[PDB]
Amino acid sequence: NYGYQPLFEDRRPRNIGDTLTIVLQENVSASKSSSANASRDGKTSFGFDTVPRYLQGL
Amino acid sequence: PTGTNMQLKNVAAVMVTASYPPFARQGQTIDVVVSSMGNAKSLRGGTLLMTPLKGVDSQVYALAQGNILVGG
Repeated sequence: NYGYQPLFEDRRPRNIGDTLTIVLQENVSASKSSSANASRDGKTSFGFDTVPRYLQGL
Repeated sequence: PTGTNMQLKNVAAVMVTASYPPFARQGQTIDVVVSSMGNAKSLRGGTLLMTPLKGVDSQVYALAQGNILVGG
């Protein structure tokens, strides 16, 4: 005797020793990315090509 | 052969229900109810072939075979 068995219920595992089908379908995907930047450019100039007389000493 | 077209007209798949009486003994006879299961039209003059009647524990407690009586 295997005990009471439901008639219309779907066949499910209920006790120790019962079998069950596992459909292994795994799809995992993780990603991450980052960046940082900094820039600085500086140019400066001053030139006196021709200096008038009253400015010579300066 | 597995690959063959069988189109019958005189056969109907049926479900048989019965009552197990108190203190039932082997060799005793009981009444059964025969009910069609799919798209059959009538069971007026049919005959029920050897049918094992299972209990809740899925064990055979009776065997059913006979001629059906339908009011009509």
